[PDB]
Order: sequence, then structure tokens, then C-alpha cells
Amino acid sequence: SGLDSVLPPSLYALVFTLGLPANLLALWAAWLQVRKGRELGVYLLNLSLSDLLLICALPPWTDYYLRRDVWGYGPGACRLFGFVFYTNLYVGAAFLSCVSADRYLAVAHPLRFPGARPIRSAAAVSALIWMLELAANAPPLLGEAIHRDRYNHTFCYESYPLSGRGAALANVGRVLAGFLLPWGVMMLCYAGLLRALRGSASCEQRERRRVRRLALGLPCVALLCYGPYHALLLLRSLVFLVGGCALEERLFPAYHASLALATLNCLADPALYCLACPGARGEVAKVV
Repeated sequence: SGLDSVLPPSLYALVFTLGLPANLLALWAAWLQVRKGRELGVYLLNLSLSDLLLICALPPWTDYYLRRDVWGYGPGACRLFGFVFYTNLYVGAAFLSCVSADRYLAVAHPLRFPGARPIRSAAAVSALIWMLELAANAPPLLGEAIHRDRYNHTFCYESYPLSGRGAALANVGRVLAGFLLPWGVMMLCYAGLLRALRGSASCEQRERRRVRRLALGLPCVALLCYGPYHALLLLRSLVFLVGGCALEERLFPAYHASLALATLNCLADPALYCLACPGARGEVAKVV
């Protein structure tokens, strides 16, 4: 260790300093357009709620990392903190994918979507996603999560190395079903959105290009945030499932910097889905 005394501390500090008011503003904007029959607003609201949950769970981890990886809050509390953090981290990606699929359906099939009480179906899908992610992260909750090591760290909810192929398969599945399934759906939906309006007589070149930047570049932001973490996770899980203590000692600060860069997608979501959107930043621009 050694870099977790400074870097993830400062990223978490920036997140708790800016994203929390930003996520509150995005939540208010999303709720404002839920009132107007919209069914993008429910996904945006749930995304902002998940981001707020992760942001408020961040600073126990801030202390954790800035005190040279030590846990003193209690064996019971790290279960809850890791559960909230690692569940919001995947729920965010799921709801980005849902927003992408919703936009693709609305644009490519305008005369057939959404139509029939759009708030109810979207709320049902949101609840189903929450249930599925909660079930996915329940097996980690069943845990001996607090770990004492010889080298004066005493982690919780993490282990170096992994344990007996089990957490390794769990991590491989977590990667391939909480990322690259939602990210893959999001990328395909945005590509289909940008290919569906190839033929529209009304959209000019100026307003085709901004849709192009959004469709190819919002998934890029999501990947650039959530990607290094899951790539490193899959790398460790595959190496343990093909290295000794040298490999993990080499990619350890990479792993705990990729986690911070992954939680950095709690500033981008409120920004890219409230301020970048002209509609939201007409209502959520100055609460006072």
C-alpha cells in the first residue's frame, strides 16, 4: 500500500464535496419530470438515488483508505457499507442501460412507444432491477468479510488473495453481468438510435451531430469510469483461475485507484443527464 493514503481519499473528498449537491439537484430535476407523465424520469430518479446512496456510504471508506487500510467501525458495519457501495456501483450501470434502451425505443419506434401507462412499467422494471442486484450482492453479504492479515492492515469485505475459486467465479460473473451486459445494451441502443435517424428529413446536420456526440460518448464516459475496475477484477479472477503474492502486490494501488475512478461516475451522471440536457437545466438551475 501507500498511495491509498492520498489518492482515493482526495477523489472521495471531491465526490462528497460536489456530487452530493449535484445528485440532489439531479434528483429534483428527475422528480420534476416524473410529474409530466415521463418515464425517463423514473430511471433518472433511481439513478440519482443510487448515486446518493453510494456517495453517503463513501466517507467510511474515505477513513478506511486514508488510515492505511484499517477498519475500526465494527465487523457488522463494514458488511452494510460494502453492501450499499457495491450495490449502488452496479445499479448505476443498470439504470444507465435502461435509460439508453428507453431512448432507443422511443426514437426508433416513435409511433409504438411508450403509450400504455409508461410510469407503471418503468417503475416495475426499476423494482425488478433493484431486486436482482440485491440478490446478486446478498452472497457477498453472507460473509466473514472482516479479514485480519499479518502485515498490519485488517481489511474488511476484501481479501488478498481470493478464496478457493469461489469468489473468483463470483467476480467473473459480477463483471460479465453487471458490466458489458448493461454497457453492451447501452452501446447497442445508442448505436441503433444514431442509425434510426439516418433518413429523417427534418433533422439538420447541426442537430444530428450533437445526437452523435451524445450517443457515441455517453457510453464512452460510462466505460471510462467503470472499465479499469472491472478489467482489473477480471484479470485477478482469471489469474487466480488460470502468480503468488507479487502480482497482487503489483496491481494493488491500481485496484484501489480504479475503484475511485469507478465511483467518479457519480459526478458524470448528474452532469451528463441533468446539465447537459436542456430540459432539466431549465428547472434545476437555481433552487433558491
